[PDB]
Amino acid sequence: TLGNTTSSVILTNYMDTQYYGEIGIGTPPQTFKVVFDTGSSNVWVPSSKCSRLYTACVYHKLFDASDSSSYKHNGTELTLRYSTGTVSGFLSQDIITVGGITVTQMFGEVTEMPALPFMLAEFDGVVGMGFIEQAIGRVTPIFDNIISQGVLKEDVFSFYYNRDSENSQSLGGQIVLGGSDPQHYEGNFHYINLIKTGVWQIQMKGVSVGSSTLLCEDGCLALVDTGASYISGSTSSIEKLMEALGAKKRLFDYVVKCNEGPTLPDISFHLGGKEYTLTSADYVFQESYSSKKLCTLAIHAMDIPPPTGPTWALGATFIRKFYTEFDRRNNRIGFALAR
Ligand SMILES: CC(C)[C@]1(C)CC(=O)N(Cc2cccc(C(=O)NCc3ccccc3)c2)C(=N)N1
Ligand SMILES: *[C@@H]1O[C@H](CO)[C@@H](O)[C@H](O)[C@H]1NC(C)=O
Repeated sequence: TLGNTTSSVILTNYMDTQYYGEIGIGTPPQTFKVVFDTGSSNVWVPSSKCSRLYTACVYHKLFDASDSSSYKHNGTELTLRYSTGTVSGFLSQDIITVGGITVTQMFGEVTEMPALPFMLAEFDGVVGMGFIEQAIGRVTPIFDNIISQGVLKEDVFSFYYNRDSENSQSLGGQIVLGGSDPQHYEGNFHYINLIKTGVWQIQMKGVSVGSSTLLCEDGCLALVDTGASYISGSTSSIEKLMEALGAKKRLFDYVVKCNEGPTLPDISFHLGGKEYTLTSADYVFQESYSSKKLCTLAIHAMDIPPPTGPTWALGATFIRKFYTEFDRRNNRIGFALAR
């Protein structure tokens, strides 16, 4: 069922690596900073029942069911094993407010929150924008529940991720539920169908580094991940890519001498009928131009395990350049040049 509602949530851009917006849980609402994540399908926030020996719980907002009159107990154990770490807790139900839409939602109350990486998190929790097929504990995802209300103009949601400005007047980003915002893209959308329903993953035809270097020559996969900071490939693909850039591997990232940064070649991703090109300005964190300083790249290696992986992941690095529309009705992803 389709209505006429379009609901927009303003996002905060933290250092070009974390984009989060606000949701309200319970009666009266308890507010949380959440990542709207196409690479996961569960809603979770830290719990009041999280042992304060998990220091990430001391530094985050915690959900207290004892202060909510609309809370409905569940208690089923929940373990969410992600690429960056694991969170664990139990299932709870309450009313969630997201941009003006109110939905009764089953979510995870996290009681085990590792300091690595969650002490680096500016957000409190996660809003999974993925399909029910990838939902842990077969919990109905928030977007499915919003669709059931039949209030949205379209069975779509869109993401705009801005470049990190130090100006407060700068909008960090924006998620539109039910449509797209023409104020944040130009030209037209070019759609690529999903390999299969259940994953925000498409076929990638090839990856070009300048003129001479070529990767994904026989085709590969691309997961379009709003909850990933960087563009990611397999360890092997990233080794060849970084060799072509003249980048040096560190513990968790890849760097170049800052002065060399503006000289790096364009990287192009062949998706559907179009080539999606990122210049060095798009993937280099140009913090300086010093020959005496190292500059990080917004590209890393991430070996995603099956059935989803092996796959590339197009994270915030990609979405900043290309406004993205996630189309549930048609099982496709649309890209347009962001503005
Ligand atoms: C948000 C995140 C914790 C999680 C739930 C779990 C996870 O491993 N990924 C992939 C993944 C891979 C590599 C890095 C990161 C990262 O640094 N994300 C931070 C972030 C937060 C908000 C927006 C963009 C990026 C995430 C997700 N898609 N969702
Ligand atoms: C938790 O929710 C699921 C939803 O299908 C339900 O089947 C289960 O019985 C619930 N558990 C409890 C103890 O309420």
